[PDB]
Amino acid sequence: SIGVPIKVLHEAEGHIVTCETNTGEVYRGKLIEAEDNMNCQMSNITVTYRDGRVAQLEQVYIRGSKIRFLILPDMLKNAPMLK
Amino acid sequence: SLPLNPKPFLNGLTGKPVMVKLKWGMEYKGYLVSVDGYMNMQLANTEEYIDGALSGHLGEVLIRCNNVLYIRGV
Amino acid sequence: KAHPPELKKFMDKKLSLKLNGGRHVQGILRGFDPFMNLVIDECVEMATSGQQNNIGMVVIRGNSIIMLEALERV
Amino acid sequence: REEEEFNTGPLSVLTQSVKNNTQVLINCRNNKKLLGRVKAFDRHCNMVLENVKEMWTEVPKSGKGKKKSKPVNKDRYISKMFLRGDSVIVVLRNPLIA
Amino acid sequence: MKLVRFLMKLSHETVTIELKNGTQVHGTITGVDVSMNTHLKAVKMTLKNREPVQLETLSIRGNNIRYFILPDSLPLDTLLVD
Amino acid sequence: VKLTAELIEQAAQYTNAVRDRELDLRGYKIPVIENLGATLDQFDAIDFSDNEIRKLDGFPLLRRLKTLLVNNNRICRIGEGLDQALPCLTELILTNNSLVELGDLDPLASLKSLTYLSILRNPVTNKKHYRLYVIYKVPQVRVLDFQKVKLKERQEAEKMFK
Amino acid sequence: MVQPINLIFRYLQNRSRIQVWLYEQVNMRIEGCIIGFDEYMNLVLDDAEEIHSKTKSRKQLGRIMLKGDNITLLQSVSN
Amino acid sequence: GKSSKMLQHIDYRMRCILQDGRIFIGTFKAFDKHMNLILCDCDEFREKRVLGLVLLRGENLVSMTVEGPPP
RNA sequence: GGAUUUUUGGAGCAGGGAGAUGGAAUAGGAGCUUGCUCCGUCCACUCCACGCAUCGACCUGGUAUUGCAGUACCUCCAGGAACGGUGC
Repeated sequence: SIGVPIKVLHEAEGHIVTCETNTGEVYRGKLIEAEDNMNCQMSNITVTYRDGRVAQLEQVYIRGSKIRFLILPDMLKNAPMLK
Repeated sequence: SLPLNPKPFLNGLTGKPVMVKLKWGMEYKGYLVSVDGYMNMQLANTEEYIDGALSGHLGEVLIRCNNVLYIRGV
Repeated sequence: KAHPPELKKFMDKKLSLKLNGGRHVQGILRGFDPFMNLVIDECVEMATSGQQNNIGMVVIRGNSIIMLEALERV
Repeated sequence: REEEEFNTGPLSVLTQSVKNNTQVLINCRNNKKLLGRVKAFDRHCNMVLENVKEMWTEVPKSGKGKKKSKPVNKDRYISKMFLRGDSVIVVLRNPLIA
Repeated sequence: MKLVRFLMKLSHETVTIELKNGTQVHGTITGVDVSMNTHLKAVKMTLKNREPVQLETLSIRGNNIRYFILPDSLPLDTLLVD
Repeated sequence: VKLTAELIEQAAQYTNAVRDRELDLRGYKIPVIENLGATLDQFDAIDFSDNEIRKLDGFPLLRRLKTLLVNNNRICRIGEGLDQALPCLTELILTNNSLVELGDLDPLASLKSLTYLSILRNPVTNKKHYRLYVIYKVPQVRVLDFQKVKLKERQEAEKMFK
Repeated sequence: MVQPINLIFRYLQNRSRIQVWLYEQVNMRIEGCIIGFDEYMNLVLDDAEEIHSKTKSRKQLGRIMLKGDNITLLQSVSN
Repeated sequence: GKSSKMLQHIDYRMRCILQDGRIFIGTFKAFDKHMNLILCDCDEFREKRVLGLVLLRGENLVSMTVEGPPP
């Protein structure tokens, strides 16, 4: 019922990652909450969009509907992600 | 008045001349013949209207729920 | 399945929501929904020129919700 | 349940195309109208048709360039094709086979 | 009834698939899943106002395919029987 | 130990520090760079350091080749068909080579996409007005021997030998 | 916690005029009195009017059955 | 039946084309029912953009093909 | 197993106006070649409304920091604006 990219996104909670939306908005910061439906809630987040309007916010919440991609660090790509 | 659900309103609108406008701007005006539970429409003797001007008659026209924006009973 | 979004920490907090077509609103959330529908009481929407217009209690659906940023420290 | 809803609802307008072997037109989201006989259908409006004729209109799209030339219409024919129900926008049934 | 069982039985046939962005990919259909995941081998893809490129393998999703084109010698009457 | 297809298929390939696909071909002592068609232009960088290549030529058409490491070699001549085989070549490290004359830098002017060039630890760099001749012959290069080209150096290169 | 379905039921019971904005369409919106609703957010507006913000015009249609897939935002108006 | 179309291209470098015209070339490690691709050390071409481990959603995927041999 | 976060799609289409401005080597029609006249396709410059405002990347000059870390991005001032997207 839980996917392996969903488990990799849930296991990467608490690290400095980024989420690029379909409109180009990149919410970067520490992934505080990551649900099974790609709901990313971050604290002390930073908005760096394709528009380029870079700002800093206390809390941000991006849903999985308009989420295009997610850039995660390579600390979890070795184990236990080796299948 | 009384709160009416949209499904008996769509069931009772069969046989009456209505007009269904889509999201692309075009509308089809005709008598509603068939309306299922998936919000699909099938009309007879339909006429096409674009930008407030009539285009032509087509007859039986089937419009799905993914493209139809609104419907008004005339 | 059908898990609700984690909106318990953002309850009764002034947040700014972004809607499709480049819409921006700001208001206090008054509830949650499993379909990502948010009720914003005393909401103020930003116009194109920059003026804020108070629309009151509004309901935003999850199909057009882009990003919600909390303006208060939770 | 499903067969009665398919033979009594809007899908019966599709079912009159495959039973009586009539010609219907399908206008898609790419501004193209394909007239043909519906051979196979489904619940998701997956239309597999044979002997279809698709007509549309195209622009030169900066072909030669300097500020006076018009677009033009075009048409083509296919022996057998299959189109999904997502791109099907309008479906019109008209007595054109007679 | 179900078009997925008819599309899955069309393996080892040279067909074409036109997407919503105008890209047409012509190749031999080798794999079809329940989600219409078309896996083809030795395909040729032509995008909108671009040059055709030949690839040894290609994997197109079902939601990105707009229309399909089958040859005239395809037994559609025999393949429709479940 | 010439460069063949079996040596390229058994060589290690990974991601470099600039997030580019680089194949480590060091420690092979290849006398001539050839048989590079087995990679099928799937590498963004070529690590050919510590080799015995005499001429930087014989390479096939590779549009994805953007970086070429030819450090610690005996390269004394450059091929004239470098632009027809690598149109997207932007990084060329030719430090500690056998280039003695500036005339070997004349086939290097065909690379219009080349911006970073390294000609340090070479007898050609010890000649008079070598940097001005390299700036005049290759105006597309922006960084020469880990130094940014300024407007005064370009004016001095365009003034002399005009 | 205030549910959106309970707010829609209270707006249908109060019979107040509400304006509905369309999805990916900021030039034209609808306005009317919602009489009933369903699980798919299908609104039944009586004496509805389409307001175009660009042309500053209002065209009445009457009984309109608006689907929930197109309505993005709904606000309550005093008119 | 066999469902070996996605398992044969596992741990290999593939280039997926997006809907907006972008191309992501990365090592496909795992997938799911929603076609969620995890491309470790991926490059973005349209210019080169250093991305790394990029987890792209299946809704923005159009086509995918083999790029080269596995590292 | 087509009704809001993935697979039966909300996608399609067009780039403001003017000027006795300039070009279609081999590719427009008509006045039935060539020369001329008219009309529904671009790029370069000029004028009105450098289309507008925003932030990011970037180039010149001056200027500050000499600091042991695992990173959306990193000093400040002024000029220019080749690039990206946002709303009108």
